[PDB]
Amino acid sequence: EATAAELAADFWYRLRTWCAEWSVGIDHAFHRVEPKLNALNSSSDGLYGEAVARIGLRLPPALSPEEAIAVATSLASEGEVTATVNAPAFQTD
Amino acid sequence: SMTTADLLRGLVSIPSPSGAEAPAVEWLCQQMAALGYQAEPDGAGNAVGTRGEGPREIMLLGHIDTVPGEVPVQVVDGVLYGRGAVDAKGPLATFVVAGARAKLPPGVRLTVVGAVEEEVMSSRGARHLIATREAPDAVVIGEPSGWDGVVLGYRGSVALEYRVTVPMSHSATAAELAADFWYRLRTWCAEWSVGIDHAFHRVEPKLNALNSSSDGLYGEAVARIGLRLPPALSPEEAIAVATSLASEGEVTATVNAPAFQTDKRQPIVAAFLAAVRAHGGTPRLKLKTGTSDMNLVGPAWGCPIVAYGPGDSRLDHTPEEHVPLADLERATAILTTAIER
Amino acid sequence: EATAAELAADFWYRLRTWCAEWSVGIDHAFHRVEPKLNALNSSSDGLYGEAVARIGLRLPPALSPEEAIAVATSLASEGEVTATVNAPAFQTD
Amino acid sequence: MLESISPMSMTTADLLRGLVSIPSPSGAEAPAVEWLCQQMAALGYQAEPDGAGNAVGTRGEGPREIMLLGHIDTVPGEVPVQVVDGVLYGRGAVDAKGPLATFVVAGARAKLPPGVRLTVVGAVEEEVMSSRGARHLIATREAPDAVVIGEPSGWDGVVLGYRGSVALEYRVTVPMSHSAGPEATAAELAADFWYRLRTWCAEWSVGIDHAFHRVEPKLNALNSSSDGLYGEAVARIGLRLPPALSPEEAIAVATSLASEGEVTATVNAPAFQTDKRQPIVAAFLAAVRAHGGTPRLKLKTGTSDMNLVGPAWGCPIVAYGPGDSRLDHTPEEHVPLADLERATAILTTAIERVAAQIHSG
Amino acid sequence: MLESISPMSMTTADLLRGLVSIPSPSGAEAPAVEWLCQQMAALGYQAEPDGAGNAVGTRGEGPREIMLLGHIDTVPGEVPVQVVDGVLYGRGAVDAKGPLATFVVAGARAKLPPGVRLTVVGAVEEEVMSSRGARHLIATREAPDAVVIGEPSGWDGVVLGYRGSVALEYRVTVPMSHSAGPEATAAELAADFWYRLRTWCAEWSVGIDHAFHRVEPKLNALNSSSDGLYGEAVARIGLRLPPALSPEEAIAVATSLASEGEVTATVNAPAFQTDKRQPIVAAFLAAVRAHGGTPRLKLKTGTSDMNLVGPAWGCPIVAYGPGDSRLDHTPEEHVPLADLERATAILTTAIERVAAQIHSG
Amino acid sequence: SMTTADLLRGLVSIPSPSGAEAPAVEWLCQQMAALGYQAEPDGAGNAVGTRGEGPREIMLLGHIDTVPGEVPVQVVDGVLYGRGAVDAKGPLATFVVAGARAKLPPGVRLTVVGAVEEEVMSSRGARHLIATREAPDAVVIGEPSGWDGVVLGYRGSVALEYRVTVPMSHSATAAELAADFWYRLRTWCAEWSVGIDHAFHRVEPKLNALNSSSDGLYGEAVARIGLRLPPALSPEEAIAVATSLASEGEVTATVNAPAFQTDKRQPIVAAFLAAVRAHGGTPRLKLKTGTSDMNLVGPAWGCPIVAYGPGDSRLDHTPEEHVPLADLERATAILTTAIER
Amino acid sequence: MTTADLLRGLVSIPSPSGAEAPAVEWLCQQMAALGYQAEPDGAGNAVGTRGEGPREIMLLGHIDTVPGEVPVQVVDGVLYG
Ligand SMILES: [Cl-]
Ligand SMILES: [Cl-]
Repeated sequence: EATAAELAADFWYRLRTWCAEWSVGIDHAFHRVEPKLNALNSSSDGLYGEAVARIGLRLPPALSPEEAIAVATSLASEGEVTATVNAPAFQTD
Repeated sequence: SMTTADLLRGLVSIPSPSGAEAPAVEWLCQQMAALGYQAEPDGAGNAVGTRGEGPREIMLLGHIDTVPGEVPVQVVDGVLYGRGAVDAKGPLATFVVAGARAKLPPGVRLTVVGAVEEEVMSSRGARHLIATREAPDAVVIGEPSGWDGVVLGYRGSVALEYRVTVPMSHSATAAELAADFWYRLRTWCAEWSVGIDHAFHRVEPKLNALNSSSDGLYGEAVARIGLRLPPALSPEEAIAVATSLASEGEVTATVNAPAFQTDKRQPIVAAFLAAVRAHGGTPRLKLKTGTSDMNLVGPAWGCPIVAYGPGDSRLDHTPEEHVPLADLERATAILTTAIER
Repeated sequence: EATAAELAADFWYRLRTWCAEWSVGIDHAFHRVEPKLNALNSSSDGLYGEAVARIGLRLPPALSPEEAIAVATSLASEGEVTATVNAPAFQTD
Repeated sequence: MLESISPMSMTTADLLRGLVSIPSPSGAEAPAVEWLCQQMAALGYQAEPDGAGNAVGTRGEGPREIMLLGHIDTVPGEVPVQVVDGVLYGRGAVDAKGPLATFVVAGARAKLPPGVRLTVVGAVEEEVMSSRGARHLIATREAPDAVVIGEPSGWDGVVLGYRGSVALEYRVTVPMSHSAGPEATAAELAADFWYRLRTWCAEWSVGIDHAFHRVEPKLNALNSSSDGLYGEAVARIGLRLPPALSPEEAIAVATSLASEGEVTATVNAPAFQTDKRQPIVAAFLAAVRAHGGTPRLKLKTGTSDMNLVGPAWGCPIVAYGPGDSRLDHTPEEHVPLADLERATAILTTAIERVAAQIHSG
Repeated sequence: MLESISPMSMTTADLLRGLVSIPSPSGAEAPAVEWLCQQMAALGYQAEPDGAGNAVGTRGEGPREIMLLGHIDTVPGEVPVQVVDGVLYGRGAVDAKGPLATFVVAGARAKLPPGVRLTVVGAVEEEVMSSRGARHLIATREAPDAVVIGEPSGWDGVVLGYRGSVALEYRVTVPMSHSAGPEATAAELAADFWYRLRTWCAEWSVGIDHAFHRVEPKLNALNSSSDGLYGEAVARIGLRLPPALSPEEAIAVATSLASEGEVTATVNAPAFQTDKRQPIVAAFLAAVRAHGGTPRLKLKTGTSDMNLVGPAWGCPIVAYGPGDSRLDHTPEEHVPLADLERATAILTTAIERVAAQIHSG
Repeated sequence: SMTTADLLRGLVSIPSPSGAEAPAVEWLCQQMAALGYQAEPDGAGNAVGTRGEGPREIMLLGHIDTVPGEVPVQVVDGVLYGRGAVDAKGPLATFVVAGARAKLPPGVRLTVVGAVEEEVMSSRGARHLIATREAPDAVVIGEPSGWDGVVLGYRGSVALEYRVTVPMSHSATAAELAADFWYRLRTWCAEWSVGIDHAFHRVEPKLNALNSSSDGLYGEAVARIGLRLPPALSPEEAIAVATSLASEGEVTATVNAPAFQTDKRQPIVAAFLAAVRAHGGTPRLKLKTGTSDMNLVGPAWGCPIVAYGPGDSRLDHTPEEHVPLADLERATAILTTAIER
Repeated sequence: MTTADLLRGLVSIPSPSGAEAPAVEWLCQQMAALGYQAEPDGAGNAVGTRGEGPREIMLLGHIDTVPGEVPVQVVDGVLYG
């Protein structure tokens, strides 16, 4: 974790692992939380290295769009997390 | 006569990132010409000035190029800031001054080289010396050992490039594949190097850049990886491993050099130790994490070789790279005592 | 002290020579090591000259990709050799 | 206008230091020209810029003329002007303000016989441009009776002329295929032409220690491309020719060396040479020896005004000037102070020696 | 091997249709060569590929030989082979399978006198490559006594040779400035060289309706760049020369037209021409008129095998073949069926006429 | 003999976006050669085939290029889909068939042109005709007028490019400046054209692309704008206006052509009206929103000129561009009746 | 369906390395008519399968070619492409 790219990758690895641990024992894919690394980019200007990861989450009703962010946030010990809540899960009774 | 400190800021004030060394080289040669060296740039653009007369040659091989980034050149209470203050204009300036200060026997000529492109993978500055020059009797590499430090070696270097393509339709993203390749490579190296004391003996991969892009119909991703090798793991071996973890993508590899180390009980080592010790220092022999042109000219020439210079190597490539001005004066005098013996 | 195109042509000669020396007497190409200079391009911007050679190395069983690459890397004097492995030779009894 | 000074007073080192101080890359020689014209006027010349802005200063009188043809322009950039350990650093110190300074001083020192003029020229636009200076002289002046070109020959060297130059282009087109055998691709074919031609040049000039009497090739550019059906390749090669190898000869070898490709050729410079036995050469050989030197007859490789006024006027011609030509266009271009004054003494005698030949008639 | 057929039976249109059907861009002529060798064997030739894979078919017997030198390769691409309104469309119909087909048929129809051989060659790699075909013939065969080159001259045209070619490069370097007057920039200078040279060529060849007796220039490339200190420009120009204007003449004009720039020059092709009074020309002029045509003496502009075997063998040589050469390398390359058979009849007589000259000796 | 419909799908099946017309042109010429035209491409790559004999010439000027986008070539119940089905391979195919079908007097030659680059701003296909050909006695432009429509004119065209730079530090973004320029331009045109009935008489700006980028130390933004001009507003006038709204940025302008219109009572119009009317149609005279090569060859040549062809112009450049196959047969016969008269 | 016919259609769709989708599409369309379950995989590989069971026989070829197009035509028994 000496470069910006290494930290973003590490956030992704740890996020992917967390989701999988949570989703264990679950029958169907639509009941699991699935992370998707859409993009991963990095840069440098000689003084600072920067990196940014684009990670999508598909959420079942068992995990809220608020509990998801907080979990993601706590994983960012060095990085920073911003999130776009497109929609929470809906489930007809 | 000019001190190493007045020489250093002048050189540090002239930006010379890899590829753009010409004005720095140009200026350095006239500083060498004014000081009495027969000095011009060579065929590759290296700054070259040579002393003395005869068939026996000591070479002070430093490098004039730096990594990018603007570090404001200033003095703050005897501390000089600037890109290259430590890596490696400090040692290079020390070479220019101590190289002229010392007195030589007849038949013994001294040569100062401010090589180009040491910081990048080409190392073509040093490679031009290997191609166009006779092997000297001894070499001093211009890297920051500390005024009371003697560097006997550096790790090898191999640059790796992973590229993967995925269609922009349906079924792992380019980013995911590239990241997992890094995960595999990072894990292999960590499991290999587990519990090893110092960086010199570990194999350490470096993810310098990972960038995914959308071609249009394809998803693309590239990963720029630097790999630092211990003596036990050759460039050849490390590439074979890297190749075996490619899976869906391809790995492109470029060898810099294997690891290199100077044997601890060499006469050239004793000369520097004495120069350190007799000048009231407590020398610590060091082996460094990064690489050097030592790793090329070493196996090429085979003459007695060490790395010495003012500066703390931990400040290499940092936004506020700096060296105490006091360290410059001592390093110049110590190198001189070392040179004589 | 001479040109980039000359230095690149110097590399090709070395490699071509080495492969040819290795392959003497061998009747079948499959058991030969043969290089192919797919491209050789030089340029000049007024500041620096540059030359790039693109070469395909065909490998017999008796010569591993690792060894060939090691050889190619050692042949380059001042240039920079970059290598990518497809696969080693493969045959069925 | 400055007061008349002694031609003996001002040394060449003194004049060169002032001259090397003023920036004068090609096209921007005006301040340098003005300054030098003033200096020459002070030394007994009648000095004034001509039509093309060339610095021109004349001495003597009569229907015979010795022209000393130098150039005042340089490549751009400033070599930090400094004098250290008897060596003068500066842009144009060797190419070619050193030889020009020597021209000015030696020309004012030289004893002239009656009926002999002496014209010293600091031409413009020779270095980066198409020599507007010399071409203007040809178009506006009568051919002088003798010409000394201001180029570095070394103080103990005399240049009799220049090697011929030939630009070669080898081109080849071959159908694409999967093969990896020899000569499978156009690039391989272009590369091998280089090798076999490079080999021939070495064969031709074996054991010749006189480099200017050798044919030396150069691969300036090699390129290749493909359209998926055919592959093409082009090798651009320069050939520097000794006097005993004419272009059409060398062009015939290259043509014969190519089978699958076609070679085209441009002759950049026909070879040119003043013969060793000629009076002007006798004068300079005598002049060098008269001042304690072992003279070397040589040829220039690079082009100069000698390539123009030579074929134009056809008069006897040599190139002379202090300095090491290998230092031409270099970041630390320099010349030893001793060589300047030594070359000045030699040229002084040589001008007298040539004027003596001319006056005897 | 097919059964022997009548040389009169197979028409040139028939043979050409089959020949134009088979793809044969340079380098890939093998299936075309094999096919044609079979066809020629059926027509009374002894036909077989030579060392370079050239299609070669021979007739007659004796120490004298008339070679009909055509090429079987083409530029790549398929012109949709179709016959509409008495016009045959196809790749190589004009360049140069039409002339090659005419060679095969007329050669088998021609009455030969004793002591005369007749060799018909479908050479390879002429179109896109460096003519491995013809160069192989030169290296392996004796110079024949007469050569007819298979290139389109038109049925009522006869080609005596080709125009000379000169590649010019004008280069100029000027210091940067703020001015906007005339000739302020290198590009303007390069452009104006083009105008003044283009003007001269028009001046030289005023009123000349024989285009191949004119000097016609071409600006193939013009480029410019700058480093902030100097601007540079280069104009690359091709000059196609009439017989009365040698390269060195034209090169002297261009050189004289340039002042601030320098012109270099490559002679791509020396001009070449069989004289109008020569026996082989007399034969073809007679042959055309004998079959109701008004023959035109002309020169080829583009290069061909005539550029090689001509200077090599030095024997009397013409180029003849049906088809409009302006259609060479065109997406709808075509030739009228009438012209094919008309040219076949004419060449039949011409071969007889040349053989008659040769036999008379 | 081949119908226009069998000709159309073959042409539509061969993609020919602007710049890539060669295979389409190549194929079209052999279709013209098979049909009996003396046909080859010209110096600019236009597909050219000419009929008849003599010094009098009618030109059927269509274009073979299309806008990009893959429209699946298929027939769905007598409806042909495909890029160029309407704009403008339909009219071009109609030209090829009706152009051969008609019978001409002696001294009258007919010429069919499938020009390149009509869709883009260069219009160099038509420009090559203006440069290398004598003016014909009449011209029919190959654009979709509808089988019972006669287009007398098109709007002019000027392309505009706005570029603005802003430092990536402190003080409006490049995007904001570019957007406000568009706002100004859009408002000026809307206030000018207020309450005007038809598109032909309005001035309408078109924001085809706006893209902001970060150089590194500068913020950058570019706006690609097409501008469609009525007769009342010349390209010259419209550029002066565009220039006056630039403010902090610069506007780069490229003129295609001014607006053009054929006078309603022309004999060439009557010929087509009759051809429409006599073939049981109710003709509506149209003036179109877009532009055409008519706008170039019109003012250049000055001969009687109209635009005619099958297809609804509203489907131009659409993802499912299509034309009823029934429309093709009528348009061919109508053009023929028109051609004769 | 004949092999020469399928190939005649197959060689009419340009598929240089990296631009294979059109040919891949068309081929998947054709294999279904022959009994395969056809579908481009996650990489774009045209994949046709038929039957089922523990075992599998893979016919592994490639759809991509080198660039440079040979005008497609059949002459004297030979197919060019
Ligand atoms: Cl350890
Ligand atoms: Cl209205």
